[PDB]
This record gives sequence, structure tokens and C-alpha cells, in this order.
Amino acid sequence: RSAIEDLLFDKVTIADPGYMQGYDDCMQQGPASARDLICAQYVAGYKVLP
Amino acid sequence: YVDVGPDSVKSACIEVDIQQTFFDKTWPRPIDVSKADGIIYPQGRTYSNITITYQGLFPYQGDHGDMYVYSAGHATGTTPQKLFVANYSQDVKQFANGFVVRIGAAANSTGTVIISPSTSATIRKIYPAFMLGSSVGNFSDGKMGRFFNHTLVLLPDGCGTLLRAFYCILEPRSGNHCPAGNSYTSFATYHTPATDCSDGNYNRNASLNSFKEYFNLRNCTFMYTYNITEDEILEWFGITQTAQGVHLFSSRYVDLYGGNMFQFATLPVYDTIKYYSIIPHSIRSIQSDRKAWAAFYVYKLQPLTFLLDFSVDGYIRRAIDCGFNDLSQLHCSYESFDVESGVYSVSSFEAKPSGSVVEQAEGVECDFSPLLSGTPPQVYNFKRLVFTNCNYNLTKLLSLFSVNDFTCSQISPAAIASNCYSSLILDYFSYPLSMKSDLSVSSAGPISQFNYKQSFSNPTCLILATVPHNLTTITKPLKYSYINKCSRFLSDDRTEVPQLVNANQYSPCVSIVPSTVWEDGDYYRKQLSPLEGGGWLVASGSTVAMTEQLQMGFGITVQYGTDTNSVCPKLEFANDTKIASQLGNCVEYSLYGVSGRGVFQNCTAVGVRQQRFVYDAYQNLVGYYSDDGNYYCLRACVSVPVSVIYDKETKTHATLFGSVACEHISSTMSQYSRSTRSMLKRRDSTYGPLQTPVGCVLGLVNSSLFVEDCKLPLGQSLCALPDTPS
Amino acid sequence: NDTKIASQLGNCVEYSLYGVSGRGVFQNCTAVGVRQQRFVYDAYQNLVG
Amino acid sequence: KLASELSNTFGAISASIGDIIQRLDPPEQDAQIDRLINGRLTTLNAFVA
Repeated sequence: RSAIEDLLFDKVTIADPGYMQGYDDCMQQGPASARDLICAQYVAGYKVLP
Repeated sequence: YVDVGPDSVKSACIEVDIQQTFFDKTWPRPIDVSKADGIIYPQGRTYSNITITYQGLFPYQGDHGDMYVYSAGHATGTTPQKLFVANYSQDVKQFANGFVVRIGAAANSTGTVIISPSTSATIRKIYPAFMLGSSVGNFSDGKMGRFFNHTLVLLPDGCGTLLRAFYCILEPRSGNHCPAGNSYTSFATYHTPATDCSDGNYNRNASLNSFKEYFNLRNCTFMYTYNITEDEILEWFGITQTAQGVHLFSSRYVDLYGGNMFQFATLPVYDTIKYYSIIPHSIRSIQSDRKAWAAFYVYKLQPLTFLLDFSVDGYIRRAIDCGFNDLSQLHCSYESFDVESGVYSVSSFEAKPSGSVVEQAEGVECDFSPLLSGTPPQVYNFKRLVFTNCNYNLTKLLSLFSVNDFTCSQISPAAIASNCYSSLILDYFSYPLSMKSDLSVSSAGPISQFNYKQSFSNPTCLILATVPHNLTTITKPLKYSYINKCSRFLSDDRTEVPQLVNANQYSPCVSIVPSTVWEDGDYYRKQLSPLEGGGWLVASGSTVAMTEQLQMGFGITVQYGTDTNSVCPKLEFANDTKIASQLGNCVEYSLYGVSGRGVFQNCTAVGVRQQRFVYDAYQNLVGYYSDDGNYYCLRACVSVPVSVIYDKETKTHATLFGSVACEHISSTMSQYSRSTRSMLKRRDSTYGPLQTPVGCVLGLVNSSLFVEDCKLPLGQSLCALPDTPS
Repeated sequence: NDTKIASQLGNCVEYSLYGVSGRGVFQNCTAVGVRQQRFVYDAYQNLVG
Repeated sequence: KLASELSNTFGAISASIGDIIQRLDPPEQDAQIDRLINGRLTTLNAFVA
């Protein structure tokens, strides 16, 4: 990508996207400290498209 | 009653032998909804070639049904013998909001005789017979399927051209091989074509007489007959029950070729059908003259939504069960039989959660013994019990009094006994039944104005009851009594202002009023000090005569806390399994009466201790400090989104499970997002799941082709290229 | 002793058909199925004929 | 916004359907649920717009 793009991405505070996979980080098979609203979509029926 | 015709002559019956192992066949018939199989036409309306959606009772599309085959009985040589029959008489079924059938479906084909199957006779249509009713039970010989009181009877009689129906009481017969006899085996009916069904005089009573041979008609309340003509073409028929009585439907009456069923007839009977069975029958024909009969099928009705493809002639020609597949759901979403190609979201998997575990109690039994003695208070003298930390069985408490009124608000009357809470609160008082119009949570009576009020922030119940003559420790007031006034006079002695009672609290006038009201209309007054703001307190009351057995009232309310929920019903945990760990599926739970469902993880701890439950900003439980000294975190549960890839040009499809990972996927699954996924399995029964950068998929095959316009992009660099074009 | 109002060809004159009622115009036209279901309706349950 | 609305009772006796079910007689149970459903549908409509 570019040094500028990566600097930008580090400055951006957005939660990490799923799809490869992060399903197990919603679940007990991942850190207990996860607090992502991204895993909470599984409860709401919300879907993040790629 | 109904003119039943002549009484059966023989007390005796033809012997009936069960030959059921001969009757297995592998001729299942799934519903083809695209042929409109099993569709009941809507009542009182018709439509043009526009298509609609509709909900009503229908068979499930994937159901192959239950199949039965009628057969010839025992005969040998040149004569009729014993009734060799199937064991269908014992097949009692729960009624399931009606059913539909196929009749003659195997006609103009061949099969076997079954009882003497080596003959391989061609098969022909035969009409089915049925019995329905509100109750079933054992025959005096312990045999299955006896019916009680009045029952429905439906049977063709003699030739299929006559149909009869009845609502009657069966009468058992004491002869050899008959229902009251102890030589009874099983009920059966028969036809004897060697003398029955003459072409100059069909025997209209043939099957009625063989029916009567085992059960005499008695007390019959309804009878009907119908005219039919022969037709080997498959017929659809069915029966349902409504608040307007039982109704009959057939395709024969209106739609001989399309198979749509119309309501042919109705019945006056309002007795609910709780049970259903098929009546066995046999043909008495001679061993060299035997004829095989076509298979019979039945399907249970269900309250399902369907697309309906009406024709310009108003027949439904095609239909789609919305619930059958996610593909069917897609069609129902667009109200059409041809959705445009694309990728579309469909509902998520439910994730198959585990059966429940609990953390409720330890605690002691709730001491409800104060209720066992003394005189209960006048309504302004209330006595209260409040329970914490304890276990109970209120039905044992209830057994000690006779309750003449049990009602509740904001809680079912059953649930107040079964729910776990931070507290259980009971108020009790003496109360004659003569005053009962004034005891409700909404009452405008003087009892609620000045003696009691109940908050609506807590669920509550009310009990009116009386004391049994064997409760000698219970005692009663000289008269029942209450305060009917409680106000303060203004210091200038003209104006006066009422003091209504506070919810769940004693009225202020209790400080001047005597423990009972000595006489009806007694009143008292108190001058008030300048420290009290002046004026005169004034109060008065009324009485009701005492009764032979004490009458009582109770108010009951509950409080839900968070970490204080130690009052629960006595545990049912004995004879179960170790709790609460599974870890494991996202198991249903109750912890100290806090219901929920979710999965736990044995992680560290966060403050603060002894609050038990931990919550987020959205009021969702985060975790719990276990009394095994480990904090467990709660992740509630997860679900798996599903989407489909549909190429209508080839009419083919594939699916995507997103981020679930193929480590949690297998060729079949049960979580579940749909009752079946067999449409994918049509090709994917032979393939493993494939992981992709967007997600785990089925049926997409890694061809590694490069195409600049996929027409079904999956996002990123992914492509759902179609199988080679139409 | 009446005007014989069983049909008109017609007019928006209010009608009642076995307890079904409304106002509208009638005109003899081809038949659509299913015959003997009486009331033909559209997808919004408006009577068609 | 969608997440916060999952906890938003509309004056319904509880924000949870299972909680309503375990607490109520069916004649009232579905009155509370219907009220809850209507507000939930309303948030979806606003969300789409």
C-alpha cells in the first residue's frame, strides 16, 4: 500500500473487520477481553458486508 | 335417533388375523408443490392468472406421507375364509388439525396381492375408511384403539359409488371374535364381491353390515350418504375441523384434472377430534380371483404460507412452500416464481444451544408458619411476612386453606409460584366474602381509599380463602372491620382535606383508630399541635358480622433484585448432572433466578467483588463471579449469517456462511437456519466445504479462473463464476 | 309487484350479493375460472366480477 | 443505534421476549409482545430510511 496509507490506517480508530474470521473471538475460543461491537452483530442479526 | 337400518344378526364375527409383516412397501410420495399437490383451494373466492401469497393449512413440501395398502383376506381354493389383515387398527394418531390424502395414486399400474404376493396382481383404486373421535383406550382384552362416546365414521359402502358417514356410539359385541368377547383379536370390515356389487343392484349395505358385525350401531346422531362414480385417476381428499364443525374436501367434485380440492361437504358435529385412525378392510374374494389394490397416502396439515400460481381458469397450477428452503424463502420475498439472479441474504443459523444448568440456592426452607395461627388483622392492622435466602413450595401452603378466588396481575398465577426472586412478600388480613367487591388492585372502595394500596411496580396477586374446620389454631375477630374515613380538618373548622393511604404503607389515622372498630359508624378525633401544622385529625369506620369459619384475604407481591435473588422454589436438581460447566454450547441458564442463555469462559476477574453479576452500558450481562472462586465471562451466543448465490439463467445455486470458518462446518448441519438444505445437497452431498477469504462456502469449486466481470462478485477478489453458461 | 332489479347493464347502483356489498357498474363479459366460486377478486381483495 | 434499541422497551413489560413469555398468561403475553414488535419494526423503518 503506501507509507501514507499505512500512517492513515494507524491513525484511524475503526474496529477490525471480520471474514477471515474473528468468529471465534466472539465466542469463548478467543480473548475474554474482546469488546467488539463487530462480534455483537451475531446477536442483532446485523450483517457487515465485505 | 337416526334410522340405522337392521340390527346385525350373528353375535359371531369372522376371525381376524394380523399379517402386518407382509405389508411393507417402498412407494413413498413427497409433495410436489410445483404441481400443486395437496393444495386446498381457498374458500368463497376466485382469482385470475395473477399470483398471490396465502396462508392456510397445507402439507409440508418435504413430507413423503404415511402409506397404507388395503388387501384381499384369506381365501383358499375356490372359497372365502378368514380376514387376514394389516395391523392398521392399532395405529392411533393424534389429530393434527386435519389431513389430506391421495387415493388411487398407484392405479393403472401393477404391484402385488401382499397377503399372497407371489400372484403379482395389477393394482386398482379402492376407497379408504376412517374413524375419528375425542377419546381412545383399551378394549377389554387390552387391544389398542377402542373409541369412546360418539365417534365419526367414514366409509365407502359396497362399491365405491356409495359413500356413507356417521356420528354414533359404537356398541361392542360378545360373540366369538368380537369386541366384548374375550376371543377378540382386532376389528376389521369386509366386502364380498362374489355376491356384493351386482351390476344390476350394487350392494349398498355391504360394508355397513360387515361393520355392524363387530359394532352394533346404537344412539346414532348423524348420518349422511353421497353419490360417486368410478374413476381410476388419482383423487385428492381431505378433512379438517373448525369451530363451524368438520368439513370435507375433494378434487373429484370440481377439478378432476388439476387436483385442487374444494369443500364438498360440511358436518354439524362440534366435538373436538383428538384422535385419528384408519379403518382396516379386506376383500373376501376367492384365491384364484384375487385383485391387488392401489396404495393409499396421507399427509398432516400445517399452518403454512405459500406462493400460489393461479391460472386464468382459476386453478392453482404451481405453488411454493415458503418454509421449505432458503431458495423458497427468496421466492416468497419477491412474491414470484422467478427471482432475478444475484447474491441474497437469508436468515441465520440458530446455533443449537445446550439444555439448561443452574446456580440457584443454597438456602433454607421459607418459614410460612406465622400463617398457621392467631387472629389475622383488621385491614388497617396488616401483618407482613418477607422472605429472603430461602426455598419454598407454595402449593403445600395453599393446601391448608380453601381458596375461593385466586387472581393475579403482571404475572401468570402459575409463574408466581415458579419464579425465583430477591423477595417474597405476603400481607394478610381477616376478610369476609361479603365485602369481596372492594378487593381488587383497581378498586375504588373505602378499603383501598384508606386501608390498603398496592404499587404496580411489582407483580402482585390476590387470594380470598376460608379456613377448614381442622385448623383449630386459627381464630377470628368479633366483627370484620375497616376505616371508612381519614382526613384532617382545617384549623378554621370548615375546610377539610383527605389523607389517602400510601401504597404498601399504613394510613396515618391508625395512630388514633382502635385496634378493631367497636361499633358500625364509630368515629374519633384528635386535635393537632402547631408542630403538626394544626387542624383536627378525623377518622371513622364500619363493621361486618363474623362468620362460622373465618374468611381471609392475602396480598402477595414479589421483588426482582440482581445479586439479592436468593428466594427460589425448592430445587429439582437431585438426579441430574454436574453444573454449571460444559463449555460447550451457549447453554441456557438460570443463576439465582436470572434467566438467560449463553456461553461462559473461565477468564480472570474484574471489579467489584460481591456484586455477582456484571453488566455493560447496554444493560446486557457481561459475566458472573462464581462461587467456585472463578470469574466466568459471558459471551451470550453467536449465530451464523447465511447468503445464497442464485443464477436464474441456469437456475442453479451455491452458498456462503461468511466468517463462521469451515472448522465449524460439515456436509450436514443442525443448528438450524432452515428445516432442510437439500437443494444445495443435490450436488454438494459429495463435496467438502471450501474456505475462502470472504468465507466458508458450499459448491463453489476452486477452478482458479480469471474473469474481469463475474456478474456475481463476492467482494474482494472473489468471484462466484457460474458453471459453464446455458 | 316490483321492478325486477336482479341485474343492470348497468349503473353504479349499490348492490348486495348474498351479503357482500358495494356500489358499482356491471357489464356482461367473458367468464373466468373458477366457475361457481361466485366472487372473482384481485390481489387487494377488490371485487373483479 | 441498532444495538441500543435491542434493550429499548417501549413500555412493554420487558425488553426480552423470553422474559415476557415466562411471566405472562398468553392473552396478555402477546399484547406486550405486539407492543414491543411494533416499536422494533419502527426502528427498522427509520434505520432504512
